[PDB]
Amino acid sequence: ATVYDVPGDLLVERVAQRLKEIPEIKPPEWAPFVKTGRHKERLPEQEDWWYYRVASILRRVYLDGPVGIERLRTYYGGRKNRGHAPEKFYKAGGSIIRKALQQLEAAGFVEKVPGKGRVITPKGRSFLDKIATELKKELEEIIPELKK
Amino acid sequence: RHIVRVAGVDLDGNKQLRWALTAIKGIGINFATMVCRVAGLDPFMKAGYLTDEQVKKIEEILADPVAHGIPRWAVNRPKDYETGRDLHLITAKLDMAIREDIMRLRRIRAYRGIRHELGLPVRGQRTRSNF
Amino acid sequence: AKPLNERFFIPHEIKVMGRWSTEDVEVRDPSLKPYINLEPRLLPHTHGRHAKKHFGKANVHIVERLINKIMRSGGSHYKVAGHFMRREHRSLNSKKVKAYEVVKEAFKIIEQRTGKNPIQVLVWAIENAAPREDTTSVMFGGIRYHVAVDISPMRRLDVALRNIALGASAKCYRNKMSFAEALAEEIILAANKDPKSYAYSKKLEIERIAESSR
Amino acid sequence: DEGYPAEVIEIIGRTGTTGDVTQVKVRILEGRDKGRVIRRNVRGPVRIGDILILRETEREAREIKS
Amino acid sequence: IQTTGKRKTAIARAVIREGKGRVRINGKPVEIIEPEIARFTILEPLILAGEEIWNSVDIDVKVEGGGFMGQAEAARMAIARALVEWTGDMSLKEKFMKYDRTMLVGDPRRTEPHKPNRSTKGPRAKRQ
Amino acid sequence: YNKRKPRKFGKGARRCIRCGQYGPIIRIQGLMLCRHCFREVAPKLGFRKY
Amino acid sequence: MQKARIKIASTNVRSLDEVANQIKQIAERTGVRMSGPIPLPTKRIRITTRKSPDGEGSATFDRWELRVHKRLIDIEADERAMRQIMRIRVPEDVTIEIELIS
RNA sequence: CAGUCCCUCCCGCUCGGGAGGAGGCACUCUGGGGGGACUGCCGGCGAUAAGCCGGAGGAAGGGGCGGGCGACGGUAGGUCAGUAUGCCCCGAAACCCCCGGGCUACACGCGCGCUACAAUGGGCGGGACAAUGGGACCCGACCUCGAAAGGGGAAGGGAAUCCCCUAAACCCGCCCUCAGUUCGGAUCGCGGGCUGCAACUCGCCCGCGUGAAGCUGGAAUCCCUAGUACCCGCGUGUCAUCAUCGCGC
Repeated sequence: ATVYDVPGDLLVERVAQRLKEIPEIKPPEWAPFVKTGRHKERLPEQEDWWYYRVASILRRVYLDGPVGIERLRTYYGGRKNRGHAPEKFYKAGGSIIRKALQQLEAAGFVEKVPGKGRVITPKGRSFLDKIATELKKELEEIIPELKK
Repeated sequence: RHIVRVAGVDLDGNKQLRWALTAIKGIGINFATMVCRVAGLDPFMKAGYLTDEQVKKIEEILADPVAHGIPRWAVNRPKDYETGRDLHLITAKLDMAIREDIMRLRRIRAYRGIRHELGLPVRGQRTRSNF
Repeated sequence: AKPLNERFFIPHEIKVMGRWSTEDVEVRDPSLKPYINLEPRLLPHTHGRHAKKHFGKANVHIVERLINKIMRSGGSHYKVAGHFMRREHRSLNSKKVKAYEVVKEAFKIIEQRTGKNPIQVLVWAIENAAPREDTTSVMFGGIRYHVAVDISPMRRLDVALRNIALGASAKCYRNKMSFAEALAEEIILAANKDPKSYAYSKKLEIERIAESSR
Repeated sequence: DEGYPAEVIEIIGRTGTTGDVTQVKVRILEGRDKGRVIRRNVRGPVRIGDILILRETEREAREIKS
Repeated sequence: IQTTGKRKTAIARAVIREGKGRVRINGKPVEIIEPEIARFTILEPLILAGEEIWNSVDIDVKVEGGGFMGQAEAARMAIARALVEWTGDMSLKEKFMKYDRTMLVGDPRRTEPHKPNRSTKGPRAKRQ
Repeated sequence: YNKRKPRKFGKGARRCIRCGQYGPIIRIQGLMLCRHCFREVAPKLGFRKY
Repeated sequence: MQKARIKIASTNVRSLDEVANQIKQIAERTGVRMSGPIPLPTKRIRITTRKSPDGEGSATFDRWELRVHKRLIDIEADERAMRQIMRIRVPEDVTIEIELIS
């Protein structure tokens, strides 16, 4: 099976807890002191926030193929207050996901296609779809209908 | 501990630490949770179980923020006018510093001080039908 | 997420929302039997041309109408006991999924408090909230005077549903108590002719006044 | 709730101040005056066969004039 | 067998064939689509069809344009056309037009253009 | 010393070709023309009402 | 294997139509293959301006529209075929741009 | 992967599931021509006319829907401060150029807008979704760095072919649980970033501290009738920046 056959909300958590094992990915010293986006007003509640972000980023590499810095910044961008003026849509910060991309590439799960972004290695593909097949084999028991 | 005194100002133990620190003027929620993380504690735990060692850690963090990992830019008054260092103003240390700034603006006869003396907006807001 | 896909698949045998097939529900009042829709539907959201017909509201399902009434409660002329009832914060309008979820939870709350089909409780509440008299000005030579008037059954349905929604929205307003709880409680009070249902109370008020203006 | 349902058999025509009110003819299907024809008033849209509820059978609307 | 269905600006292309019974929207299962209200309308039509034909064919539909709910409407629209084309059975067609006329008809509603004097608020929204 | 300062920006930068106004100069792919002027010349452009 | 891409822009649909008729009737006379004429999405330019010359009065606006039609024709590399395209009489309103691609 | 033999890759229970190249026009999309809807047919009303109502079928019915085009005349309405323009004034001034300030200044009355007065909420991750347009002293992917404002390079594109580009509203799993406050951000200081020669008067943004009133608002009164009203965002003119601005999606 593939990632497409499972909900993303549970899969991102599974991927985060799995990648927490490999030490290639690590929040830098400035990580706990920066909120997850310019569009965000308050700091993340949890401290696992770093490892979800990578777990999100890698997921899109499975879906959107070669995607660079700015489009990813756009996807994570969100709605923010502007005083008396109404809310507006803004873009997430750059380095937060940039260093995540470098960590993912150094881990060997992804590779770079210059001028186009970064794509996912067959190792990363096999890892993600193994997690997905684990999740689907699980989910077929609680939900029989997924066997079809 | 229904009452927990930190650096001269009381906090209620019912409130979470990230919310308890906000009772300190000169410390906000973004600072509250960030010092919660610096202390290594859960942001949401009850301040009623704040043993005094955590209080000493909090005040010593406030003594020097940069030495405890707090970035130079999370402080309220970075690059202090009198020493060129980044320190997090708080309580009277915030109050008299802003008063010094007001005196600075007044003694220079600048527009900002002119408005500060008259109770007018420093940044050129239009008051034809407002204020 | 197991409750989600559960509720997705359980009404596979043609059921309202997720549960409570409507064969059990019975319309006691003879007037609203030919005007309340009880057809078997999975999802009660047609988007159809019910507005674009003279009596397109006959074919709209009852729960769909309830969601529609919930849709539009904040900010208007009415000030119940001096309250600008207004939904500044995430108003239900243009957001049918939120009202769908809220009425889902209200159905569950009605069910477990009553231990029976919430839909029949809604039917009883509407039947017991429906007014029977109103007034209107009629003139002759310019001298107005109020005259007692009977109401068409569909208008009775409309006003009863809107009054129930009014009571729910007012109850939840400015308060700790959430909206679905307010709605379920209003339905429950209305089902048994309790005078603290805003719907049932206002029904009593309108049935008065016309009582003396005959 | 001692109401008296009755069935709309004919619409006389619009009446009342705004014309919103409709003058109708209704047959009493039950009660002490079973089968009686009554001229009555209605608020809200009406059709041929609506089961109008009556608080009383005593009230009969004044004849409309043109 | 191919089938098309338009809605608002959502357009759905569906292909159906003999198969297990799997139904895939944009390559994602019909059962794990996050909007539950949209999932209900997506799964409305085939319920009347019966589980035999549900499990006798496999259907894959790709949608684009409009919102999620417009996409669901288009998916269901194309689904009914495709399935009644496969069966060619009048009785099910009768069942559909009994439950809903748009199953084989479609909703031609489209947005009216906004007009001046507060163009943002809509064609019929004016000042005080 | 009596020459106007060249202005690359600001309202003084642009100028209606026909009537010589500094007011609303529309630049849909660069007409350099006043709003009042455009009305009298649009049909001559081949523009059409619909 | 070499082909010529030709793009014709015209504000007049009919001035485009007879020129397309000319280039297409060239094809079968020349006995050279011709892919059918591809009509690109017609480009609409919209301009809106208030009617009032001064500020007084209600708000009324005029919306002028320019529809320019674009069409593509792709033909083989036949010297006799392409020798007869520069002899085509083209109206002033129409414009022709030809690239020779492999 | 319309179907697609052919080749490659990932998973797996080897059945099957998914992605890329060839591939042909299926189908979408697009633009040229034509048909279809004409009271067309049936029933009633209408004097048997005009016409109206009802019914069927049909994507679409009773001017199909939405628009453009808006006379004879008046409003000594406004526009000569855009153009042309009679009379009259100045004509080294009332002509021209430049600098600086002002065109914002302020106890308020007042029209029209945005936000707030929070459970609906606030915060953390993930899931599905547009088109208007616009792009060459330009759109700029993409690479690198800075938490960011942004900085260095640069593919493609003068336009179905490159980019603006993602939707948001919504839901999923979780924490805060009703208070002028875990709402609200005005106001105030520091540092940093951006356009312009320069942005105190007189721009915007990034982080910290700061937290204002307001907890639904009397008289009065506006708007709307189906993709309509409400909610939500995006493009576009002015523009180097600057909108709660205007038009459109």
